[PDB]
Amino acid sequence: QVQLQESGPGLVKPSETLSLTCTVSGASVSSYFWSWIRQPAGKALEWIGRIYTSGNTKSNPSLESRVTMSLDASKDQFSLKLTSVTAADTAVYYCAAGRLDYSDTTGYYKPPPLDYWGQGALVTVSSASTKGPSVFPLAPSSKSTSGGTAALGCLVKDYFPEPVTVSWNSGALTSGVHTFPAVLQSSGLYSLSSVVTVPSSSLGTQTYICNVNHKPSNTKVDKKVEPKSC
Amino acid sequence: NGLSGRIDFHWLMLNPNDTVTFSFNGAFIAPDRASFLRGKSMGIQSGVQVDANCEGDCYHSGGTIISNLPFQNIDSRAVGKCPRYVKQRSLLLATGMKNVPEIPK
Amino acid sequence: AIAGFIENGWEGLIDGWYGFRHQNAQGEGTAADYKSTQSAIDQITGKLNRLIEKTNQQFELIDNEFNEVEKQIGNVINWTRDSITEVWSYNAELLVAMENQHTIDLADSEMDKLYERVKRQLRENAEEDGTGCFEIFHKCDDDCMASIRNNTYD
Amino acid sequence: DVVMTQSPLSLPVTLGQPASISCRSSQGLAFLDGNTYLSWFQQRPGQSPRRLIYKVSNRDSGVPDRFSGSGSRTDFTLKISRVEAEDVGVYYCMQGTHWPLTFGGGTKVEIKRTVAAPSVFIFPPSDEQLKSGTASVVCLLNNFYPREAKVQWKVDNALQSGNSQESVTEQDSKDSTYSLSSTLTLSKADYEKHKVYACEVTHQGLRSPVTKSFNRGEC
Ligand SMILES: *[C@@H]1O[C@H](CO)[C@@H](O[C@@H]2O[C@H](CO)[C@@H](O[C@@H]3O[C@H](CO)[C@@H](O)[C@H](O[C@H]4O[C@H](CO)[C@@H](O)[C@H](O)[C@@H]4O)[C@@H]3O)[C@H](O)[C@H]2NC(C)=O)[C@H](O)[C@H]1NC(C)=O
Ligand SMILES: *[C@@H]1O[C@H](CO)[C@@H](O[C@@H]2O[C@H](CO)[C@@H](O[C@@H]3O[C@H](CO)[C@@H](O)[C@H](O)[C@@H]3O)[C@H](O)[C@H]2NC(C)=O)[C@H](O)[C@H]1NC(C)=O
Ligand SMILES: *[C@@H]1O[C@H](CO)[C@@H](O)[C@H](O)[C@H]1NC(C)=O
Ligand SMILES: *[C@@H]1O[C@H](CO)[C@@H](O)[C@H](O)[C@H]1NC(C)=O
Repeated sequence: QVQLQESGPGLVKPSETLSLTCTVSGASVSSYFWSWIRQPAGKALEWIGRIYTSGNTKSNPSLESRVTMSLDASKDQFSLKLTSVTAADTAVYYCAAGRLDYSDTTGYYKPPPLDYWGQGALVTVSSASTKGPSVFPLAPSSKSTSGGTAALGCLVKDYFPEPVTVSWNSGALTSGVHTFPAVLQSSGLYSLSSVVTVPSSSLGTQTYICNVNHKPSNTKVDKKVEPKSC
Repeated sequence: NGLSGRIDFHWLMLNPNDTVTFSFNGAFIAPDRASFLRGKSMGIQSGVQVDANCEGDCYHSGGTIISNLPFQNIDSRAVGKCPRYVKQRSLLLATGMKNVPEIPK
Repeated sequence: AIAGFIENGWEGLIDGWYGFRHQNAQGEGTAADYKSTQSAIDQITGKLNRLIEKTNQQFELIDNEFNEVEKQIGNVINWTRDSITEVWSYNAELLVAMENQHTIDLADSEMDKLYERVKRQLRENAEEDGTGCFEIFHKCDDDCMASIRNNTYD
Repeated sequence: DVVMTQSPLSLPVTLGQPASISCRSSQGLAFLDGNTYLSWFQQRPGQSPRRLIYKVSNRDSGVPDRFSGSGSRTDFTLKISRVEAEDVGVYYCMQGTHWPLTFGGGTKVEIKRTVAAPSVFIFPPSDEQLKSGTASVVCLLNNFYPREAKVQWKVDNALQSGNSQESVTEQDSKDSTYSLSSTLTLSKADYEKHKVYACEVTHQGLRSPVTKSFNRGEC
């Protein structure tokens, strides 16, 4: 009945203080070990450190010079601060919890278990300012669908940093939604296509809107897709 | 089995390219097929169930010794890859310091 | 009313195996020392991971429980088997004995290695009561006591 | 630092077959409390990793039967009795006895399924994007296997090259199929120069290359 929710800036400038915070739902922070695990883009998981109330920020040596962890028992949030940030610190930052048995004296001197995880926060470490996306509808060509199925989508183009979230019709449309991985254009900006397959008879009768969220720029787009009107 | 006759079974290993010659005129139980060995196995004798759910590497007649501990006091004849059989039933290794209790004042 | 390890071990200490129990204007505090307790735990673990190691030699049957073998060859097998039983049983009881002494004396070593560290920290500002404590001859608030623990006392 | 080494590093299995993953630690993983703390973790497409096995053998609650952990003190093995389409993802091993927690390299498990021909669709660039001077023509291959496909852009029977970027979804968690999105990006001036924009798809499930085109403007 426990859940961990990461939160914090999506990009931090080189040499800043990358800060994040894992907010705890439905449990008392006093009763767990608290680990931060970061995963760089397509690499092995890296275990940053672990803390517990009454203090003991045991951390990995690669980052100990720069790591700083604390946790608030009233707000229920594990927190983290990585000072002087580099491009190497660009990673997904999952937070994790582990059972804490008070009487297990020997448990504070063993790496904590990784019982529960959060969704992971992306912190891309660069200097390029935040750019909201542009959303262009990928519509069928004059109902040349001709099949039993038809296709339509969105084009979330030119944005930075990652990521963007795309939901079709406020989540009501899920069956057949393929939201592609972002691709980095030669301009230093990302771009992805989100597509969905619908029955051919649904065009014109059904409304189709993709909802784009680029939380780095606090941008929210609701782009309706429909066949062209010549 | 009701028959007071007796059959003596002998055997030999015929080297490759060699020939075994039988010359006889009675009282000879003859071989029909020769046997050849397949590969590696391990012969165990037992008297308990087989269990394909559990995975093991040390066998005695009473079953399987599954352990990481380096000694065992189960069977001095266990075969496979096994802990060492010792006379003692228990040897306690200290994983903590000398315990000195406390007194109030 | 407070005492050290020259007498007895504290039962209230649970964050670790060694710690500081202080006393001043603000009252008693019991807080473990993390570096020293890990150095003890990590060496007992070093023993386990050396003795738990398995043997990769596979022995097969030479006896036969169902169908006994020749009395001579069997007696000699029995003689060898019982002789090997005696060696491992001896090598086992001894290893536990030695490692239990080295374990017990290992933790005592790390308690003093911590006591003799805090001693050099306090330099000429405290004295040895004799029971594993330090009478500090200057007012030391709760912040100053923590300076002794994290090795910042000047 | 304890070194977690996994093998194989790419484990393509056949939908419904068993397979194993070996994890060798540079050090013994026993602890004073008598438990050896090795764990196995499964991170499926776009998700937080979840723990399959804790303490070498104990499986975590809510995990399929086919996951059974085993190992000794240096050598450990994750065994999957029957890999179904829902077991795609990356698998890690972590020691949890020595500071710091360390993870294996990871094993990429991809389901080998039956061949599935892709559905092909083409999208003209929106008129809104042409106001920005750039034109993005999108071609889609939907729900197919194997993930090997050829996507040639033909602007007026002229095979394009260089301006083609394609993205690929992850193998699906139920039918084990992929999906691809080739994007032909070029300038507004070049878009307005030619008429026919074709997308030639060649795949194993197609007895001949399938093409979907669209003449500029039109409807
Ligand atoms: C060399 O060493 C072997 C092993 O020590 C030794 O063979 C053993 O001999 C003893 C007899 O001294 C056997 O022990 C039992 O003897 C009683 C006699 O009353 C029998 O009833 C036993 O058989 C029953 O009981 C078992 C236990 O309940 C049952 O499981 C079994 O099915 C029977 O119902 C048993 O024979 C002992 O079994 C053997 N061990 C073997 C053969 O492995 C041998 O004699 C030694 N050689 C010399 C020359 O000293
Ligand atoms: C000496 O060490 C042993 C362990 O090596 C200690 O015993 C263990 O104590 C823990 C207490 O947290 C017990 O954990 C519990 O186990 C059950 C499973 O049986 C589990 O489901 C619970 O959630 C909980 O984790 C553990 O069982 C127990 N082991 C035993 C009893 O065999 C022991 O307390 C230590 N003694 C001293 C004096 O320090
Ligand atoms: C047996 O001997 C013959 C004649 O020397 C030879 O041709 C044949 O290869 C031999 N067989 C083997 C298995 O070497
Ligand atoms: C030592 O502890 C004091 C508080 O008692 C703290 O202010 C100081 O920063 C600590 N020093 C280190 C190096 O942790």
